[PDB]
Amino acid sequence: LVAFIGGLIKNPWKPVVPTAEGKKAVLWTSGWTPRFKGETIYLARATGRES
Amino acid sequence: IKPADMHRVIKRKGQESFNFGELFAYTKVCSHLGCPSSLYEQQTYRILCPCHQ
Amino acid sequence: MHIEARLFEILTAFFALAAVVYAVLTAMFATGGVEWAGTTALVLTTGLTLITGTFFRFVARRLDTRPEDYEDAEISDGAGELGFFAPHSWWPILISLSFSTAAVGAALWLPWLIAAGVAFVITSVCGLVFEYYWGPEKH
Amino acid sequence: QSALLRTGKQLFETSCVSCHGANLQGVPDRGPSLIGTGEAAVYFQVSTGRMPAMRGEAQAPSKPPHFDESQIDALGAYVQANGGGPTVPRDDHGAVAQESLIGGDVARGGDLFRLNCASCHNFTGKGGALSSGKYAPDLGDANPAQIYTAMLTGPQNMPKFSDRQLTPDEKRDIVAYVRESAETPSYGGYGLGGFGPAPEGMAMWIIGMVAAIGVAMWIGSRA
Amino acid sequence: GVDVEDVPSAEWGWSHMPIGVMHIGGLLSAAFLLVMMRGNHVGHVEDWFLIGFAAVIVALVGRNWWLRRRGWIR
Amino acid sequence: LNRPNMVSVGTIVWLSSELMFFAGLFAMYFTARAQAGGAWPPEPTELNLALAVPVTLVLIASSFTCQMGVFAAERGDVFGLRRWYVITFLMGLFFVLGQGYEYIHLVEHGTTIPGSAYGSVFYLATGFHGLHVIGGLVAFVLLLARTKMSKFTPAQATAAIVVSYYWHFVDIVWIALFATIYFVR
Amino acid sequence: DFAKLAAAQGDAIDSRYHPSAAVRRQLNKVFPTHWSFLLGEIALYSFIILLLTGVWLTLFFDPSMAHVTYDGVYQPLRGVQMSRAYETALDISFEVRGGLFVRQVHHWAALMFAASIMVHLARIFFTGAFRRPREANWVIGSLLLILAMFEGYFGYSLPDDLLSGTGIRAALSGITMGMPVIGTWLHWALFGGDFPGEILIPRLYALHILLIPGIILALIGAHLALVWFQKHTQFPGPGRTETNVVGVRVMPVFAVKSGAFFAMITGVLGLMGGLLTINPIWNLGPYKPSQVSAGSQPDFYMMWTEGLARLWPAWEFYPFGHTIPQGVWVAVGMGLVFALLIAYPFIEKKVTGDDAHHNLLQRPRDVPVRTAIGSMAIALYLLLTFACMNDIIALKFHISLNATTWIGRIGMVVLPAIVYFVAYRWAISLQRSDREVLEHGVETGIIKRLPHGAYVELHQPLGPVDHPIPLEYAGAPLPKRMNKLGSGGAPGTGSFLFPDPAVEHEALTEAAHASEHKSLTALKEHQDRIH
Ligand SMILES: CCCCCCCCCCCCCCCC(=O)O[C@H](COC(=O)CCCCCCC[C@@H](C)CCCCCCCCC)COP(=O)(O)O[C@H]1[C@H](O)[C@H](O)[C@@H](O)[C@@H](O)[C@@H]1O
Ligand SMILES: CC(C)=CCC/C(C)=C/CC/C(C)=C/CC/C(C)=C/CC/C(C)=C/CC/C(C)=C/CC/C(C)=C/CC1=C(C)C(=O)c2ccccc2C1=O
Ligand code: HEC
Ligand code: HEC
Ligand code: HEM
Ligand code: FES
Repeated sequence: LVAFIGGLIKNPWKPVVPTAEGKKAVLWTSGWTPRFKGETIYLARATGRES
Repeated sequence: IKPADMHRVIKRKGQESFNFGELFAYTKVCSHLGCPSSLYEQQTYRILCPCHQ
Repeated sequence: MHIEARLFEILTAFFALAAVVYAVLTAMFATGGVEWAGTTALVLTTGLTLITGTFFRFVARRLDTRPEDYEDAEISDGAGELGFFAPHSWWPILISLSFSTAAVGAALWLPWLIAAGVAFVITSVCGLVFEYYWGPEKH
Repeated sequence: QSALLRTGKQLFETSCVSCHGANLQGVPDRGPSLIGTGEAAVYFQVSTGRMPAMRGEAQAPSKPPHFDESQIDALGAYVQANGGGPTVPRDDHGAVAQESLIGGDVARGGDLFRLNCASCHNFTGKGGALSSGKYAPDLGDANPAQIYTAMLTGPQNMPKFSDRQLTPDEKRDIVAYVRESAETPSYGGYGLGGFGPAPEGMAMWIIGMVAAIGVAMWIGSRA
Repeated sequence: GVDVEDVPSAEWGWSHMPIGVMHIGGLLSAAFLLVMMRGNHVGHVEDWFLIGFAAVIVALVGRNWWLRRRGWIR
Repeated sequence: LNRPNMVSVGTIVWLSSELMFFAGLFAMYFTARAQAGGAWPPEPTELNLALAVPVTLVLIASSFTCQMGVFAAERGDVFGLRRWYVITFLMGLFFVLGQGYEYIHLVEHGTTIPGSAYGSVFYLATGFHGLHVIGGLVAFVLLLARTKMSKFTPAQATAAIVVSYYWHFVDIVWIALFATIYFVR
Repeated sequence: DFAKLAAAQGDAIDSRYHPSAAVRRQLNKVFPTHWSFLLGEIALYSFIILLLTGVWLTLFFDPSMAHVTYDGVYQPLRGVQMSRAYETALDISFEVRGGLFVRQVHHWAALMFAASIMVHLARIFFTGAFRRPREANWVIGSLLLILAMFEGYFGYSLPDDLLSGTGIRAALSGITMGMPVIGTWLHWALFGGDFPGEILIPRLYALHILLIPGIILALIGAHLALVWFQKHTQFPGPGRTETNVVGVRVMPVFAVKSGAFFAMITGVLGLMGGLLTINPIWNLGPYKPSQVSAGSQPDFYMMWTEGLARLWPAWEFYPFGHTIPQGVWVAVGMGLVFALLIAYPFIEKKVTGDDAHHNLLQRPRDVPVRTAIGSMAIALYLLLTFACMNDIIALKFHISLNATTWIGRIGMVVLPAIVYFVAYRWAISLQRSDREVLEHGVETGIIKRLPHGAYVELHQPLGPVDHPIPLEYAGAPLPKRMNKLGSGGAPGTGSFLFPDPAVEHEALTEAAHASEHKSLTALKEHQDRIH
């Protein structure tokens, strides 16, 4: 049973997302999280179209 | 926000300086179950999530 | 049954006189000629009373006196069988609910609800009309 | 135009002053100010028939227009000249462009509608409910200029889509998608109102299940 | 818990619920309607609707309990 | 047979009330005929008096057949009643189809309920009469089914009599409305 | 020519497998002919449709979350970036002849499957067929109901469109994520990570075409095996007893009836799949986390869940550094409901102490408490279902959204109590009507005025008269109209337009009357002898 279910068990808190403060869990981060301590993140509208 | 209503803005502790004048930015993810709370009623300034109202 | 008829053509006579008087008094001495709404309604009120009175008069021309139309009648004269009166039925409430569904569908203009209410009306009227005529199940 | 402005003023003074103040500044607790709204706002309010209103409530509903096209143009000219703001796109002959507003790209109009608009009506603009008595109406019976001016001047609880937030080509794409979705027949059969699983379940319970139970009653026996 | 005079077909199936279940059910329903006044809403019309319905439920339970306690209702 | 039949008298009084309903519709029509100014019907309305006469004649024929079916049902012959009422049902259906066809041809020629006041009154009155005709057709179908489902008692004959009463009221109202619309104009 | 072939085939079959005794036992099995005993069969037949169409849909569906550009035939989505599952669903709807028809027949069959399972559950619950020895069969049925609900959920989640993707994100992600201790672990076991992952659709496809269908197939097999070898229940009647089954044998009445019902159900499903549109995916577009629609409702068998989440009032808990969100309530809600559905026979067995073998069903009026509870549960389910649809109700019927929300909130308390009270009184009143009929006789609707002025109604006694001797209630339905006892007579035989000669009418009517007397006499002799 352990060798069966164990392939599905994933730690949700394994730091996998880069951040200007190291590696952090997915649920703690989004695309707005800066990644090199001074990153310019623009608020971009979706034109719904190339670019 | 229309300036004629900017006096009505009450600001959260620790976020008093997150707006740039009349422009506020919030998440488009409902805090209940993650649906896009994407119904902006301007005359009531109400953000509405259609998944569970 | 002469009394009921006679009442109806009395109403007919008065209604016809009033309708003609209204038509004449509006054709001349009114602002825009005949009024065309009171006149129509009064003429067809005359028609309503006329139809009812004429049918009752044709019934009275074809009827020997009943106990209830006969003074000095004795209860024993009226003895016998009266007819069929429904002992119980729950179809009227269903017919009313169906017509209410249709009315709501046509108040808030929803053609699908109108069609559903109309189908429900046909079904409940069928149930009411067929209630004492459905035979025993075949099996 | 002097005649046009005078006709607009003589229409406004007998249809709008009781709520808008007779100098286009609002009546305190009847109506808002009318400075800056412009010809586009006037056209969308009157040509839709929403305006004049009659009751102060959660939302003013759409009605048959209370004037004609020329009178709507006169009122738009009046409110525009007294204030100043957005205008309706005109055509080569002085009217408002209807076919010219129909955009080419309908996939892009659909993407823009789903990102900006479908959140309040639905996927195909069939309408949706709002917080307190308000709602976003069904878009089917609205000509292109009304759609364009509703985007351009958000009336009430509609976000305002300026010409730089939604460019004219984007607005025309959205207009094209809305008209296409209104005018497209359902392919799978009878579209059950275009709302999804709710009419589908009602149809199953009232047609499929009713017919199935009736057939079972026919085949089976009582007692 | 019932007689043939009250429920004719009593021998045929489950036909009685103890009145305690109904009384505590009414009290709990009233408590739920009351506790729904704590939450997130600006307006207070719904609070008065909840109070009115809770009052009706408590009045019904109180009358039923009183009449069974005095003997009229059984 | 020394007493009156109450289903008949109830049907008669209710038919008189329905006559009053059509009185309301006639009052709607006559007004706005006097406001047009003589251009009645106004353009682009051109009454198709070549299809309206045939449906009127078919309605009169259906009334005759319905009375013949009443004659059949008065002597207890359920099958003759069924035949005459099926014929009446088919011819009333033809009348409804002709009315719909004239509706279609008129709407195609710019005459609609929102289009004009004449259109408003004309379609209102004629459509309500058509709804009454459709109700009569439903009554015919229900009566035929009831005759199919039980032995033909005098109660069935009474039901057929009152259904024919309703049909006679309907086509008399249509005669009046045809004379008012396509003749007086 | 075929008689010799039949005889030779039967001889070969008997010489090789000797099935004669068993086949004869299965052909002589007696099934009662009540209409409600057909309800379960609907859930069977639709399921078979769900298999058939399902296999068809497996020949064209690619359940990949990989993102591609459409370049299909549907113009209003040309150049739109979508998942591979959405594109293949579009290809089914537009590029395969009859693909739209198969999709719609499949979705309609799913809806009928759910609805017929619900109606069959209502029949089983109100008739008391869950009683001993049929408790495990109720457990199996409840498991089948839950499995069908989740199977349909996964099914319409398969094409990754805006509506189904929004439903996935709301329910299967938000509720799972918020569970107290293992919620995020469950979410990352199921999705393989965060919600907008890459493995969800293939996993749901595998669960939905193979795993859940296999479990449901095995459970339906065990279910029908139990029903077959635990012979069907029956209602109390003339010839009925706890120790017998009265009905028709399998060959040929029951087999032909079941086959014809299958054909008619297939006809209804085909007509609905052709003439009615269901799930027009191409109008919704590909799923995008940044977009949503106003009309966000699942298929109806899940709607109640959303209604619960719409009505429960934002009650959250904050223990030491931890959050227990509102969605947890919803989960518990569902759990409790499912629990309360699985163990109902044992709950009633404990409460009433009734642990006796039961083969004769109960009329719902004879069990007012259980009927009241069932009406209460149905009222609550309907209220939650409509509270799920309160945005559409608000839009179409002019009512504010907050009004429908508060009506639902107050109703989920007030309405079940009113419905319980009304159902209880209504059941007892139906009992009283039965007793009135049994004690005075059927009211014929005929009124006579006696010579002294007495208006009396003619009563038709159902038994002998001394005024009738009052008969004893025997758990069976009673006639209350005289046309149902044969008083309405028979119409003249013919073709609805032309009569047959009176000799044929006499022969047929006399033969039918003789047959009816013979059948009633046979039932009377069997009843008298056995008792
Ligand atoms: C099984 C019977 C089904 C027969 C199907 C067999 C027919 C064969 C071919 C079918 C082809 C499809 C039919 C026409 C193709 C078609 O779809 O036609 C729609 C029309 O729909 C309507 O309303 C018309 C309603 C009249 C239909 C009445 C039948 C409905 C039944 C099925 C409902 C019974 C269940 C009742 C439920 C409740 C009962 C319980 C209380 C467009 O209406 P539209 O005028 O453009 O407005 C819309 C708006 O949503 C909006 O205005 C929008 O702006 C527009 O874009 C358009 O969507
Ligand atoms: C929750 C609540 C209180 C709602 C009240 C709104 C309402 C119906 C008010 C009516 C006024 C009242 C209260 C009248 C009382 C008198 C009575 C008893 C009337 C009975 C008739 C009623 C209540 C009818 C309403 C039935 C009803 C609400 C059904 C649910 C609505 C549903 C499921 C709509 C689904 C549905 C939609 C939305 C379509 O667009 C569509 C388009 C094309 C074909 C089919 C459909 C379809 O089925
Ligand atoms: C009182 C019943 C009013 C009458 C008379 C007129 N208007 Fe109005 N208007 C009124 C309200 C309460 C509102 C805002 C809320 C709403 O339901 O719309 C408005 C709004 C407008 C607007 C839009 C303003 C904006 O910022 O978008 C316009 C352009 C407008 N009103 C014009 C207008 C015209 C032309 C009128 C005469 C036909 C008129 N209003 C009358 C209230 C009332
Ligand atoms: C918030 C919810 C929105 C958003 C994001 C959009 N719309 Fe709509 N809309 C909304 C409301 C409350 C109203 C009512 C207008 C009023 O009460 O004065 C409308 C109206 C429209 C209309 C007019 C429909 C008609 O009168 O026939 C149209 C054509 C329309 N809305 C379209 C539309 C488009 C194209 C949008 C995306 C740019 C869009 N809406 C968004 C509410 C809301
Ligand atoms: C109780 C059994 C089942 C239920 C309730 C059910 C329900 C559904 C529903 C509602 C859909 C949505 C279809 C649409 O919206 O277009 C769906 C999709 C699908 N079903 Fe099923 N299904 C069942 C069994 C099966 C089986 C047994 C198979 C395969 C043998 C299958 C194959 C599919 C496939 C491949 C899809 C996705 C393709 C598409 O959506 O067009 N289903 N299912
Ligand atoms: S996800 Fe927004 S309210 Fe539920």
